Amino acid sequence: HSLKPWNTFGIDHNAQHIVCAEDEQQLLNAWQYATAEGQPVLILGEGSNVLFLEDYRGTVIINRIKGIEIHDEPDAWYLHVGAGENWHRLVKYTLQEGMPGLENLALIPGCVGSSPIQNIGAYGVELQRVCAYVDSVELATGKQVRLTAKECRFGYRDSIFKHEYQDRFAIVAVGLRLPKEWQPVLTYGDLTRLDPTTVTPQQVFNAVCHMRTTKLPDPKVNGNAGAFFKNPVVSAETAKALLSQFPTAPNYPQADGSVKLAAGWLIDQCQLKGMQIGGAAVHRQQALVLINEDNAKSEDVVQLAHHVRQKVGEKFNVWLEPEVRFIGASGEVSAVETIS
Ligand SMILES: Cc1cc2nc3c(=O)[nH]c(=O)nc-3n(C[C@H](O)[C@H](O)[C@H](O)COP(=O)(O)OP(=O)(O)OC[C@H]3O[C@@H](n4cnc5c(N)ncnc54)[C@H](O)[C@@H]3O)c2cc1C
Ligand SMILES: C=C(O[C@H]1[C@H](O)[C@@H](CO)O[C@H](OP(=O)(O)OP(=O)(O)OC[C@H]2O[C@@H](n3ccc(=O)[nH]c3=O)[C@H](O)[C@@H]2O)[C@@H]1NC(C)=O)C(=O)O
Repeated sequence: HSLKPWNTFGIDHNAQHIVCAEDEQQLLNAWQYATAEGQPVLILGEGSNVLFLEDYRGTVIINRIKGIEIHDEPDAWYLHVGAGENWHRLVKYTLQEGMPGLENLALIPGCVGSSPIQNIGAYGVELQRVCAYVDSVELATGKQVRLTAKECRFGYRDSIFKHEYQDRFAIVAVGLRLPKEWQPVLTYGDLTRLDPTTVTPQQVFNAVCHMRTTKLPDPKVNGNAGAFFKNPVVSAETAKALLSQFPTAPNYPQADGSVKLAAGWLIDQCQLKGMQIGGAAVHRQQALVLINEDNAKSEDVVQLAHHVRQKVGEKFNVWLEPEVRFIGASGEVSAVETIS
């Protein structure tokens, strides 16, 4: 009954049934069975990006469809990875096997199947860079479907799976394309200290993990769902006004003039690091992460997020949007709405 083991935040709520699908038929069957009994279905990888708000009235299917195949192309390696594959383990594997290209995405929690959903990205790379396609099963018809990376409509923490294809499809495999001619991505932060000519894939991996281990909490210590909020993109005008009043604010100008701000900085500037509500707190090494400090209840997390958002809104007139998927009793609910 308990969802606690299934979400990295460690939120304790119940689901009517929790089922581990080792293969597609199992997943599809679990889905058919649950929906036939009129209940909603939720597919999870490692539950590292979800916040259960209350007991879930349906079935939660843990996607454990594993296996990896490697197709050889002159120019690149094509990986067809089961949705249930652990992402970080895949990264180490590819590096181990001499197929670099995933190093900047090292240590990001979750299953490979969930990687396209919010276009996992860090240290200058997003999954859209290496994603060839995504294969899913249309739950209603058992119709397997493939979407090219372009058809996935990848965006900043966004993809078609958060829209048109949410619920209708269960991702069962992800196709990655890793160029045989490796080109390191050293544009982000401390990676700029590395030399393109000398650096090896493992060296990037270590640099990336070093920054990650110093800033981000390990869920096995304190449950968390990573960055709780998306870095907001504001109008050039809002960005101008804000930077004039807060010059040192980290910002990332978009091609169209809008500017992305670092939500973590904004939260931090509100002296929020360490703030806690109930068993939940703002992580002190990366203010963007809300953690399960001491048997946090979901309401503690919701209230804390509300507080953080309000404070940042009142100081900078920038309104943060959660990056974590809020799961209500019958399915996903609006996160912003929940924390408003
Ligand atoms: C410590 C920590 C650090 C993080 N760092 C980063 C980072 O640097 N960059 C980044 O981009 N993200 C980061 N995240 C977020 C997280 O790693 C991603 O959102 C990841 O893709 C979630 O994988 P998951 O398998 O745990 O998905 P889950 O949390 O299990 O599910 C996420 C959502 O996708 C759905 N879904 C999950 N699997 C499937 C499937 N097979 N078919 C259909 N829907 C599915 C779920 O129903 C839900 O809506 C971090 C999280 C944590 C805890
Ligand atoms: C952890 C996640 O993703 C992470 C990802 O690992 C890192 C690195 O690429 O970039 C995002 O954080 P981020 O924008 O805060 O990256 P950071 O480099 O840590 O910091 C950006 C700026 O904010 C500042 N910053 C950040 C947090 C803080 O508490 N204080 C602060 O001042 C930094 O010093 C920096 O100058 C992700 N988030 C989003 C929401 O886009 C996640 O999605 O769960």
